[PDB]
Amino acid sequence: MVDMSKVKLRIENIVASVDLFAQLDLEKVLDLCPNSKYNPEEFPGIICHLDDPKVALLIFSSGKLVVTGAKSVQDIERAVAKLAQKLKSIGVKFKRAPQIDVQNMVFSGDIGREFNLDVVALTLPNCEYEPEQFPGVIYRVKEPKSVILLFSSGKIVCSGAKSEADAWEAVRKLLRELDKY
Amino acid sequence: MVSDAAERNLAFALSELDRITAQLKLPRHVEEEAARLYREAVRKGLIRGRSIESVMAACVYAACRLLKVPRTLDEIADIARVDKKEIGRSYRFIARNLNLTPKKLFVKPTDYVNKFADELGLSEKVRRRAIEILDEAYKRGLTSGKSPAGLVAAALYIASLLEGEKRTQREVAEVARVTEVTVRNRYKELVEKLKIKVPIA
DNA sequence: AGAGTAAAGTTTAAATACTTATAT
DNA sequence: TATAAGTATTTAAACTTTACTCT
Repeated sequence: MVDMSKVKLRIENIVASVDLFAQLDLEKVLDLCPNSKYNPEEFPGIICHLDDPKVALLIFSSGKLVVTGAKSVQDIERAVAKLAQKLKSIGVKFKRAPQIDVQNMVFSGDIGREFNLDVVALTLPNCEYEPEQFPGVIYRVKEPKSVILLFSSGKIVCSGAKSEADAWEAVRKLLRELDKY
Repeated sequence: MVSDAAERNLAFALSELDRITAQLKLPRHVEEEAARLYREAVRKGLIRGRSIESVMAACVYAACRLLKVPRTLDEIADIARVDKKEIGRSYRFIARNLNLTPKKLFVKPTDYVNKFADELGLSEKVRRRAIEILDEAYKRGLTSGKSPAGLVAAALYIASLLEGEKRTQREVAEVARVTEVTVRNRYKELVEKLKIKVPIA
């Protein structure tokens, strides 16, 4: 019943963990990535920034990676590709084809109307609202497990879902609760 | 070993609570509530991961918010052994977990108006006009998302000008514990959206 | 005094891995 | 030990702080 005709979402960041299935000597790898930063002291992996797909990659000696910054699973598949490429190009052999897992997505969106957060926080379950520390209401959804930040302007940020289909389930739940009275 | 490690850690936490309440001159009922929350956090295993200093400082702030004692987080941070960032994380964390909801923790702007106005030596005429401006800003939808203390500071500032008992943006900022820029940002916004006329500054 | 500003900091989630403090 | 949290990376929302400049 709650008119949701104005609610919309935009993907903003996709995070995936990748298993290349092959040990790696991070010092020998530092070259394969121009724009790179390494300090085992602070962080155990290589911080690499691809230019084509505008993604950041984290490479670990264990052969596993993290790809963040992506706007599509496609951009991630491509990033895992360029890297796998450059790897064989220095003597690396893979026991299997790369295993890619989307671990988290972040969406921004708009509900299309404004809210008085003090009133919303009075009845919205599973929420926090602490304007002395952060401006939005923090709404925690058990399933699909995610978090939605709701601002007075009606804009929202949804994090933790593993797909847009799931994020929309989270938003639909929020919309339904915002409708009780 | 006639006292468990739990007992010794609780004694240390209670000494820290005693040090904070003496320093902030907090009433017995507040200190007692902070101690009760702390023991609940312990019972639920909420200390694992953060410092006892962090958690006790958050329990004192949570106790002030539950009992409507208008202290600012910064007063606590000033004497706590940890930073605002860390006390803020422990505080949101134990509030979430002890079921301290936004409703239970809510403290009306009016209570801060009186507290800050006391420290500023402002009259009941000013308090009244400020409470009046805050009520109007709330009706117009300008309050959500903003630091509540920031709004109180700016409404006191505006009202002190309007009632002839002027205080400086820096003065109100210092007692509300936000920056002058914040007071300034809320001041401008309140003045033009509520069409408020001001003598000078 | 105070107008004003740009950039940085604050929050949410996740996987990687390597450290440090502590519960039991 | 098995637990958590911190270190690093991304990303939007919108708010405050920082660090000044210019009146």
